[PDB]
Amino acid sequence: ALKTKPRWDKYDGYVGNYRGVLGEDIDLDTEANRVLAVGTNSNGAIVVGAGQTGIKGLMIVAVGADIHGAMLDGGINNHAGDPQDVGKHGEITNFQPTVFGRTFGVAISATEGNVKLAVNGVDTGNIAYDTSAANLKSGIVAVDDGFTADDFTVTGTAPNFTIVTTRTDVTITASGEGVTVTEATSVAAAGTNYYGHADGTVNAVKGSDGVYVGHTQEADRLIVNVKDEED
Amino acid sequence: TAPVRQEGIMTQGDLVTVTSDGIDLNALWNSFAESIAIYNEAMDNLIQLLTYPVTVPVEPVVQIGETTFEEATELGVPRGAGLPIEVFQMGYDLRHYDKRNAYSWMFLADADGRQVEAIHDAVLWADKRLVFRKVMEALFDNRTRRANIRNQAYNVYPLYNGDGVPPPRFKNNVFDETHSHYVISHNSVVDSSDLEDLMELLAEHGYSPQAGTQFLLLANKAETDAIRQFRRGVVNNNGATAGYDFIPSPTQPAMMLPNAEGLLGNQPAPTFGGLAVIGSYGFWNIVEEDYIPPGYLVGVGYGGAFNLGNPVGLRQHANPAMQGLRIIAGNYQRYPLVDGFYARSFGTGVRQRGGAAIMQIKASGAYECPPIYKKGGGFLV
Amino acid sequence: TAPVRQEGIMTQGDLVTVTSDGIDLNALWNS
Amino acid sequence: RGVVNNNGATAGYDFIPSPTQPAMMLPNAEGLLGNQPAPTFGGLAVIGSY
Amino acid sequence: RGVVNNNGATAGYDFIPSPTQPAMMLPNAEGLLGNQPAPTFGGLAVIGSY
Amino acid sequence: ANRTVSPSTQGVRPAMRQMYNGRNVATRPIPLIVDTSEIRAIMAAAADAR
Repeated sequence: ALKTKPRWDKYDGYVGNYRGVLGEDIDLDTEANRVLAVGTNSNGAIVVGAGQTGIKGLMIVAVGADIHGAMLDGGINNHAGDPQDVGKHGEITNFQPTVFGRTFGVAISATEGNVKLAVNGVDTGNIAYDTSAANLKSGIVAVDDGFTADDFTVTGTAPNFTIVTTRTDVTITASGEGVTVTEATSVAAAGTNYYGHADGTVNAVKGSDGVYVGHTQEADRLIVNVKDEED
Repeated sequence: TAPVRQEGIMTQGDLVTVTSDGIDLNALWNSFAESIAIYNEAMDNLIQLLTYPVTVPVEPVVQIGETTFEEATELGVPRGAGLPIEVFQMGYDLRHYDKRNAYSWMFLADADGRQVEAIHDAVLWADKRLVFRKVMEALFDNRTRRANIRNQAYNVYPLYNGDGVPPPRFKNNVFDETHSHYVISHNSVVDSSDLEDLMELLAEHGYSPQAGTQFLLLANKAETDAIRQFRRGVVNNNGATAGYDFIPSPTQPAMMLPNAEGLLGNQPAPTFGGLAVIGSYGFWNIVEEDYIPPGYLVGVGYGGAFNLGNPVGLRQHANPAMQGLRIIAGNYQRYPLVDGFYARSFGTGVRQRGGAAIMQIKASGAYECPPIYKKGGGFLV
Repeated sequence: TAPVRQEGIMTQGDLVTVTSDGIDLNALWNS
Repeated sequence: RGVVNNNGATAGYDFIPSPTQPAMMLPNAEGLLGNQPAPTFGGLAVIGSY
Repeated sequence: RGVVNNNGATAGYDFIPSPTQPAMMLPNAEGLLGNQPAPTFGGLAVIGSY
Repeated sequence: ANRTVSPSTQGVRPAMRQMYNGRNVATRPIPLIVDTSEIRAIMAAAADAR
C-alpha cells in the first residue's frame, strides 16, 4: 500500500510518559497520523502547541483510514475530552517532520517592469518588480478564486519573499518570466536534532521558540528525549 | 458477401421466385457456404483462443508492504513491524443487442420457405460477427470503460494503458501508473528488435519462457513477409540486428541447408490451438492472419507459473433465461403485418492486464486503435 | 510486494477489517 | 533462396529437383529440409518444385 | 567463432544454445565449435555454453 | 525442476535428409540434364529413322 505513517516504536508509560485528556478536537485532515508537539492548557488538558505550560511532550494521534484514504470521525482518541498518551522518552519510527499549511519561496529575476504569478493556475495579472510585501499579498488575494487576506501571510523586503498559507489547497507558482516560485518541502534527515514549536509543528529548525524533542539517527527513526519547556 | 444491407418490412416485390427460365433462385441461397466456412473457422479459432466465460463478475488486486531484520546488540532492542494492505477492483461490462424482421401478408402468402430460412441464416451470421467484433474491441480498444454490477459502478479495463493501478513489482522491475502495453515500433517497418520489445512487455512481469509461459504472435501477412527474412547476426530493417533466425514450420515448402543436420533444435509445431503456425522467431510461435490489421502485432502469453489464461472474459447475463441468442414474438402477429425479434446480451473485459501486448508499427505518435475494432465503429467486423 | 516498511507498535488504526464494499481484506494476505 | 537472380530479383525459395533428376553438386546444400516433389503430377513428369 | 564482437574481440568458440532455448539454423557445413550443455547445472536453468 | 519452454521444446524433430554430397567417393556421375521434350524428340527421331 502506498504509505507509511509515524508510530511509537518504544514507549514505556511508567517513566515520564503520561495519560491526559485532549482540551480541543484534533483536526483529522491536518494533525492525525503526525508527530505533534504538545503542551497543557490552564485546565489539566493536552493541547497541540504551547499551552499554559509550553511544550511538555510529543503525541501521535493514531487513526485508521478507509481504502479510499479517508479517516473515520467516530474515534475515541481525537475529540475534546478524549484520553491520549504523551511521550517524553521513547522512539518514533517512520518519522517525518510535522508542518501545517503550505509555504512558497518567491524570487524575482527581473529588475524591470512586471512579472506574473498564478494561484491554482489563474494569474495575478501584474506584479511590478520591487513591490512592498503588502503589494505582493494584495496581488495574490485580488484573484477571483474566493481566497482572502486571512488565507495568506507574506514576508520579504528584498527581491526574495515568502508566501505562507494556512490552508492546504492553494498552490502559488510562477507563470511569466522574471519570477520563479519554489514550494518549501520538508523531509527527515539523518543525524539531526528536531524541535517542537508553539504551533505544535516539529522541525529541524529552532527559531525564537523550539524546545528540543529528540534526534534522528537514521532518517526514518526519531530518538525522543524531550527537554520540557520552562519559565 | 457484398456489403449491401436491405432493411425494411419484406413485401411482395421483395419476393424471390423460380424464374420463367426455370432457374430456382431459392436453391442458391446457401451457395457461399464454403467461403463463409473459412471466415467462420478463422473466427472460431480466434474466439476459443482469446476468450473465457466470466463466472466472477468483479476481480480484486492487492498491494502488501514488507519488513526487514536488523543487526542485534547485547543491551538494546530492535524496531517493530507492521503490514499495510490496499485493494482495487475491476469488472466486465454487459450490453444488449437486437434485430427485427417483418413481413407483409402478401409476402407470406407467396414466399418460398427457403427465402426466410436464408434471412434467418444471415441473422446468425451477423450475430457471430457481432460477438467477434466486440471480443476484438476488448483487446484492441485502448480506452477504459465503466459498468454497473450488483448496484455499484466499476472500471472495465483493456491491457495496461496508462490508466488504473500500476503493475506489481516483479524482481528488480518497477512500474508507475503510466505503464502501457499499447506501445509503437517508432519506425515505419517491423524490426527483429520490435519482436524482442514486444516479448519484454510480457517478461517484465515474470510471464516468461523461464517461468514456462508459451508465446503466440498474431500478425498480418504484411509483417510476416518481413519477419520470414530475419537471420541471426544479419542486419535488418532500421539498422536492427536479428538475435535469432526465423525457423519455418514443417508445413512450409522444402529448402536446402548448409549442413546435413539442418537446425540446432526442433521446428515449431504446425498448429497452436487450432491456428496454423508459419514458423517461430525466438520464443514466439508465429501465426499470420489479416483479421490482424496491417501494421499491428499482437503478442499473447499462455500458461507458465503465473497460469496465464485467455486474455478476454465474456460476461453473459446472470439469469439463464437472458443468456444466448433468443427469438421473441413480435408486436404484429396477424394482418396485414407479422414481425419478430432476435436478441443477445453479453459484454467483455480483461482480468490479467499484462498477459498480452499490442504494437502498432509506425514512426511517431500514440497507439491508434484500428477503426475495424474501435468501439463506436459499428456491429460487424 | 511494495518496497515500503511499516516499523512500530501495532495500534488500533493499524487494524485491517471487512471494507464497505464487503471485500474481506484479511482473506487476501496470501495473494 | 536469398540469392540474387534475373532483373535484380531475389529467390524466396530453392528449386528442389524431383527424384528423377540427376545427382548434382550444389553450393551451400548439404541437407534438404522437407520432401522432394513427387516425380509425376497426373501423367506429366515433374522436374522439381519452387 | 571468428566473428568480431564488442571492443574488437574475436570469439574463439561458438555460443551453443541449451536444449530448452529456441532453435537456430546451422550456418556452415562445419558444426559449431563447442559442446551443447545439459539444460540444468545443479538445479539452475542453463541458457547455453561458451 | 527447470520449467523453460520454447517453440523448439514444444515443436517437432526436423524432417532432414542428406543431399548428394559428391565427396568421399572415387567418381561422381556426369550431371546430365534431359527434359521430357528432349526425350520425346530423341525417341520420335529414333522411330522415324528406323
